[PDB]
Amino acid sequence: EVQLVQSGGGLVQPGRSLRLSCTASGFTFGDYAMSWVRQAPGKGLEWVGFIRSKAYGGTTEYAASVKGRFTISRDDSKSIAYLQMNSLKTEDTAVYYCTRGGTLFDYWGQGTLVTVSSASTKGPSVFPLAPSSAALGCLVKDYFPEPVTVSWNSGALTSGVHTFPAVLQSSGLYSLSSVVTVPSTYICNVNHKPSNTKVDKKVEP
Amino acid sequence: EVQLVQSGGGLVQPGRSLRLSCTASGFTFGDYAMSWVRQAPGKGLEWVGFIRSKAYGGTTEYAASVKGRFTISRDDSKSIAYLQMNSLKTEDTAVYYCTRGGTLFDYWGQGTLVTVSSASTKGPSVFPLAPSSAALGCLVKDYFPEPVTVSWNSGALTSGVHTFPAVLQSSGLYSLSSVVTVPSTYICNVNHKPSNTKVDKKVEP
Amino acid sequence: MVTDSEKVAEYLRRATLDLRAARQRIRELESDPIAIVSMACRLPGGVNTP
Amino acid sequence: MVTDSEKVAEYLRRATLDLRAARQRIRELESDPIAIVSMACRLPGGVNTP
Amino acid sequence: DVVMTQSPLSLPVTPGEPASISCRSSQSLLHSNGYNYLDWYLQKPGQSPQLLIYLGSNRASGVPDRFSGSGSGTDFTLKISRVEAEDVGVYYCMQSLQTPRLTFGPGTKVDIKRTVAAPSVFIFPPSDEQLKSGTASVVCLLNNFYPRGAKVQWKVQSGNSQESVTEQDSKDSTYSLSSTLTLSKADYEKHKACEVTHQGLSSPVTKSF
Amino acid sequence: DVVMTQSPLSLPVTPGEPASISCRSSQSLLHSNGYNYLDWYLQKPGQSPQLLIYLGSNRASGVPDRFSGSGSGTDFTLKISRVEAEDVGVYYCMQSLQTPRLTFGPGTKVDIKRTVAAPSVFIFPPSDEQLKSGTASVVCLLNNFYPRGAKVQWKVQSGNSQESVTEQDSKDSTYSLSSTLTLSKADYEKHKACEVTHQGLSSPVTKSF
Repeated sequence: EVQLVQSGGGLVQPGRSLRLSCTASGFTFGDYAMSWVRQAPGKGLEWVGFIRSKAYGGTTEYAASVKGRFTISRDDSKSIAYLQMNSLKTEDTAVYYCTRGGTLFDYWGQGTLVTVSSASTKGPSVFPLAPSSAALGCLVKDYFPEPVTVSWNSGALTSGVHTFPAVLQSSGLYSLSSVVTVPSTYICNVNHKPSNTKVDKKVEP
Repeated sequence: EVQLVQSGGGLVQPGRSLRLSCTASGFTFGDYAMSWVRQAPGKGLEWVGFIRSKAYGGTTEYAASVKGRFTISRDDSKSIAYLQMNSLKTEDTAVYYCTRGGTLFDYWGQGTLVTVSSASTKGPSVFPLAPSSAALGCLVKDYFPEPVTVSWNSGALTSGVHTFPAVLQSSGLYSLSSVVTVPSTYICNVNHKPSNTKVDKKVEP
Repeated sequence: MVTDSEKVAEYLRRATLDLRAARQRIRELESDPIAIVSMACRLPGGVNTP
Repeated sequence: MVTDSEKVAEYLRRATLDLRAARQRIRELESDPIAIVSMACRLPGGVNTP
Repeated sequence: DVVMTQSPLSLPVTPGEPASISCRSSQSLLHSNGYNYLDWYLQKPGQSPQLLIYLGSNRASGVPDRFSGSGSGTDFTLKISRVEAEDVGVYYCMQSLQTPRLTFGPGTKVDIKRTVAAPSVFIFPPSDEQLKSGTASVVCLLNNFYPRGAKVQWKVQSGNSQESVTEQDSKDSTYSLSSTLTLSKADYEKHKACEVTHQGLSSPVTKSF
Repeated sequence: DVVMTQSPLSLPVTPGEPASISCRSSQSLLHSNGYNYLDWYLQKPGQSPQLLIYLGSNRASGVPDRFSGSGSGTDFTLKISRVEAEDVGVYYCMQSLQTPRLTFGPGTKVDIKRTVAAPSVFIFPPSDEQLKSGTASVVCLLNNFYPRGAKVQWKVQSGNSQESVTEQDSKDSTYSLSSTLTLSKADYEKHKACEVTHQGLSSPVTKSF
């Protein structure tokens, strides 16, 4: 069966380089144009570039925002398409998809997250969101990199819980908040593996 | 299932007119260009003309040999394609095929024989082809129209028999010959329905 | 003469009709509806017709 | 930018691949080869293996 | 002379029942070869995009046959004969007359139909543990509403708030939102609320310290 | 600038075994869209033509899958994996780069392979019943030969003979031919034979009154 297996991304600093790969199996890679498409967190899909098959000249095209920084190449013997990314910028942060086809995108890779940041690893700070007069939560602020997990009462309370997508602050550090509803014994358990940080905090007025 | 049912041909005199029809069933006739192709007896297939579907303008094209004498039309309500043939000439004698498609001829009618001749109905003359020293036959000469059948010994002898395709002579009358091989009691039975003519003839030196 | 688009229309039509016939064939082999055209029976108490 | 022929190549390819997959599916349902992977037996005279 | 498509911004659907997504282009997509150069894609949440329909009405092998497409010229429809819950996500109609396509556009956000519900709003103040640091985070929560599109304004403001939204809940089929206003402990002491809007509300709603 | 195809004139085949028909065009048939505009047709004896292969290598629904096509540019092959006896007839390769096609051409005549056989020649003289009429028919028969292509000449001549050939015999797989020289009883008395050729003969063959 057709497979497009993507690798090679991760965390990178501004100005530096990364090469993404898409390793194809189960079809004749050399007969297809291959395209790259990216999706910034919570945004739409933006075309990055594509490379033609040898049958049509093997040439590339690029979005104006990446032209002169990114280049696409292919190895038809190994069945790999590459995205070489130089001079990376924070707004290049995105999930990068490889897809078969230059016009009809009939099979897509699983995506590769590329995060461009100059930030250092940093454990979060937890702060309570307490009531007064049926809803409380925790604020998990100022950490890097993602992710951070949040349970309540060591996974005993799930009903009414809403853990929100992290947001990236102007400082380069992430922050999310978890909340739950109950009227009228309430701890949020926050776990940030990359800095080996664990925290429990009680919420009351 | 797809069907193309042809009708409307037969015998016609030079200078006169015939309209052939091709009645389609089992597909959307109005979506296809329709073509006419003809085959003179014992010869190759010659393109006569075609008509486009309404989606491409409904217009026609014609071989130079029939242009100004033949016209193609279509009735998309009845699913019929027509070949109107005027000013017919002897060399128009042929089996006329209707086919679906203007470029790809993916389904063909069964064909309609059109014979252009000024000849009158005429029973054949039979004459023997006798040996001297293992092969004999009959010559069935000067009849119109086709066909004429030939058995030997009222269908008792079949082995070694070869009844030949009729040939059209410069006079406008047909002639065939039947033969059979036997060494060292031999009659050919010739039947020409159109003139109600039957004949048996003995072959010996 | 026929343009390139007019010829492509006929070829692509044949390919999609080939596909349609193949898909119909799959669905017949897998899930063609089956008519019950009649019934008959012998059951207790003289129940000898449906 | 991609020409009209380059785009047609991709669409027609998808249609012929769809057809090929459908035809393969038909042939599996109708005539897929079946492996005999093993055998066993009890037969007269103590013939208790193949 | 750039060729764009537009589809509805959102479309609630009901499993068991049909759904239709319309698409309009700025220019006919009908080619001389007889086909409309319009393809349909779907991106399910947390998944990569996938092809559904190509050249207007052709269904790619492996796509469920409850999906079909039709239309011609400038007007197109993706039809789902009977929606399944797994069909939620973002649908995109993409023209192929003019290439490259620089963006897929906003697409049509398909989610589970339910009765409108208004946001149960809450305001939380900065903690004292945080004020000891040197910065103040005040949160305004809009819980369990439908459909998406709840807006928030602050009045202690612009350029110092960030918002986040959940995915549609698997149980009640609603969304929740959190906004977070951020100022320094300085600028915070120098004053002494959040205004919500939403279609499920009779009129705007405020919550102050 | 007219685009022609050529295929072999004849091709004996053996049921049970493969067969290949080659095709060469005067010009590449490869289009920018990647396909070769070359279709294959078959006309069985006494039947109408039928499509086999389109755009070089696509087999139309309902055609037996023992037929395939390949090639590119100017060189193409129709392959039959295992010939059946029902496959005899005339095969045509037809380019579609340039339209209309005015003719299908001579095509490739496929018939049943067998060992060469020479024509058993016979000459028959005009009957007396016919001479009483006023015309003279003298027949020269070439019986059971293979392959087709037996030629006949007369020497009592040109423009006063007609020939006819059978289809390949269902039993022995050979052909037979009849030529018929026609002159008036006048021009017939004014003289007092037929020369055959054929590959199965060592040298030409004559038969005189």
